[PDB]
Amino acid sequence: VDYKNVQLLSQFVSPFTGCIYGRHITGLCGKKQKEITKAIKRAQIMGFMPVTYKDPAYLKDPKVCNI
Amino acid sequence: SRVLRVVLLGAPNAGKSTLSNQLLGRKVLGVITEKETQVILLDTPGIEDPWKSMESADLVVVLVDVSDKWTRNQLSPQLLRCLTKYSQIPSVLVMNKVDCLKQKSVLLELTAALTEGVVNGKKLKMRQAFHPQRIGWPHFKEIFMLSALSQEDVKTLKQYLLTQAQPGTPEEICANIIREKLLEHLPQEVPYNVQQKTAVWEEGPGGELVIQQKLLVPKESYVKLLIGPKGHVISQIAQEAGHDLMDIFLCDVDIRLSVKLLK
Amino acid sequence: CRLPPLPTIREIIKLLRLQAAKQLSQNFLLDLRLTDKIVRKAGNLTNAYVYEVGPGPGGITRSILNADVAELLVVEKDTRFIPGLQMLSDAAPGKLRIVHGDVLTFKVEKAFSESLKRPWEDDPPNVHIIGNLPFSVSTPLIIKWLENISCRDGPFVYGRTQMTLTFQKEVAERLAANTGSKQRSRLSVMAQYLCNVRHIFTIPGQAFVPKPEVDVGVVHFTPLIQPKIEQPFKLVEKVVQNVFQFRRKYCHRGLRMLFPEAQRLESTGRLLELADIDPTLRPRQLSISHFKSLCDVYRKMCDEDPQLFAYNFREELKR
RNA sequence: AAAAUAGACUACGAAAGUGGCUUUAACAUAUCUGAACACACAAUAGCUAAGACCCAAACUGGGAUUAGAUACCCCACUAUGCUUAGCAACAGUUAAAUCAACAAAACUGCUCGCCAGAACACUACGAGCCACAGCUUAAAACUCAAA
RNA sequence: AGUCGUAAAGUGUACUGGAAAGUGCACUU
Ligand SMILES: [Mg+2]
Ligand SMILES: [Mg+2]
Ligand SMILES: [Mg+2]
Ligand SMILES: [Mg+2]
Ligand SMILES: [Mg+2]
Repeated sequence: VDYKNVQLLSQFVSPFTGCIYGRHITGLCGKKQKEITKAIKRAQIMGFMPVTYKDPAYLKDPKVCNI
Repeated sequence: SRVLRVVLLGAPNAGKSTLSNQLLGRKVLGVITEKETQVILLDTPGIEDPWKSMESADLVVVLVDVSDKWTRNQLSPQLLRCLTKYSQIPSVLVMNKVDCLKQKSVLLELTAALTEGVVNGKKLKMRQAFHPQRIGWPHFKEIFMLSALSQEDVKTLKQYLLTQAQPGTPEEICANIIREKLLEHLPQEVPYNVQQKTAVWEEGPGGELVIQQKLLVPKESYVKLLIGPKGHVISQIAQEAGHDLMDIFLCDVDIRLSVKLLK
Repeated sequence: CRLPPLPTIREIIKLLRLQAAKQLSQNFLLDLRLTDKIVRKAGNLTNAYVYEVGPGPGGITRSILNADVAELLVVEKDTRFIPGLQMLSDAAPGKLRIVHGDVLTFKVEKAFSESLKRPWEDDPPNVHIIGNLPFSVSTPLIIKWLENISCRDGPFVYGRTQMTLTFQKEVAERLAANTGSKQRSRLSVMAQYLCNVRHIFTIPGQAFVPKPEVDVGVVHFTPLIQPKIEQPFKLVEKVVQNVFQFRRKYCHRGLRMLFPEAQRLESTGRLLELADIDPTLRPRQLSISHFKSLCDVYRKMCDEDPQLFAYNFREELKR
């Protein structure tokens, strides 16, 4: 899980608010949940990922979240 | 076209909001339009706003709670002052919450006290036995005895009002419904100290409205009361809230309530 | 002397038209025995002129009339009790003179004859005040009457009239507090440089028919022949208030606020040095002689500086 | 300035405590018990010096209200809230009748500290501050058959 | 004693001069 892979990290945020999903929604084991969380924050603060919304270019990727 | 401006006056918990909701037919200034008649109901806080509402009033509806033993026997002095300064406006008495009375013949005596024995300019002579701060208001045009909660004879008052007419956000809604359920189910001050935060609001794959709402409270005991035994309390609220939403937006709604402590 | 029986709480609820016991917003002493005690502690009232405030149901009234007073002037605010007091007056003809009005504005100086006026240096002038008022009214009243003693007017046109008033237990303790005590405050000094003040006894809350959550003290005031500070009342009041505004800090922290900021540092020091107040004295450790010294020096400072006495430091902090 | 989501996680730290990102240092110890007196921390009161002052705010003023108004509403502004510098343990057992009760199922072994009526009673002979009249500061006797 | 009368809420602490208790700060269910 890399902070530059914004496509993968956008598969774990809310399309309308940009909030990160929890493990009850994502289904990840807690360690990979922590990796995804830290990567998302790193990307957001380093100017790679939007924070208040999901980047529209990635709205049509496979839905891996149970929401 | 006939129009009537009617203002509701009375004690705080006399049920003015309840009666307004029943007349409107919806739980909501209100406007009732029927055929050629328009009735503008003005709900005022219980006793500046009531007097300002009187400044544009065509009729006054004075509600008195008959179940309240402490206040049923008199009209409050501020209400009497309000009527006196605006005596020119017609006034109608409504005795609310009659369903709560065990011995309902009491109502009769109350009328004599509240109307000072005079209604619509006619004295109420009553068979008399074997042979200063005003307490009532003798200029009431008419008397009604109803129970706003059960809609008992609210239709009669509605028809009366129609007769006296003279020629001339969705998130907020969900929050209000959740607040109503919290008030109904939670005790004492707890429902007043619950902060709501919308966490998710979207359309699911099946066209349903997926709602995740977060209930924030300042104390752990409030969390325990909210969740209830085995999660029953909160669960109940959600379902009922969801059911209400079924009728409001007219779709499928998946509402999930989660409780967190305010840090 | 046969008098009507005391009204029970049932008749009192009926009289006030409340129809229940938890809506009085008032506590009555309906125990004629404690009122006997209070009237006993007021002194020897035989052929005395008693100005009784806050009559209420009339336990104090009955107790006082039981003592052989000459005239008993009653001043009641509520009109629902005037009927009972009129029955009392009829039962004891010539002794009870009832009046309607506020005690905070009623003029006692004209009430009694001018043949009772004794000189200030002589004995108390056979005219007594007894009072069981609401505690929301007895504190402004005692402040007003303390000003009157300072000016030798009002009820004290007859001389050194003695007062017997009921206060809250804490307020009574503070009125009769000694130097260094934990209850020493503004009220202690203000009462004590003009009066001999004695907290006689405390009545527990359980003795009042609607029982309050507080105790009630009875305090006796006798105006002093020689006041311990010979200055205007408002000046002493200002000095005491500024001293006691910071009750737990040194006395100079409160005394610096009497002066404008521009001259705060030097003027405060000049005040303290022309007085002999050690600046490490905390406010509860100041006797009335320390306040006399501060008041004299402050009167001087005002007299050679007109603007000073009107200064309020909060009105300067607003800008 | 302080860190929504993750966090339905329960990790790090001796404790208090730590949850925005990056980077740099960096997270003692191969048996246990053993400190009032040694070294480090930590928290809780209360005062003392200076300093900042947006905001809030005991006290203190001002305005409105019944017929002892609202203690309760509104305005202004203090102390203060801020910033510095100071004043039972450890290892093993669930076998036994477990089992005064109530809590929190009872146990052993081994070590340290502590406990032998009410009584951590009451009391100012006095002492300090004060400077004639007030404040702060105590143990013991004594008594009782209870607590 | 009758020879007497009668039927949201809390805990602390600080200040309190409109104190039959109020307000401020911190806590508990
Ligand atoms: Mg060790
Ligand atoms: Mg402010
Ligand atoms: Mg040990
Ligand atoms: Mg106050
Ligand atoms: Mg308090």
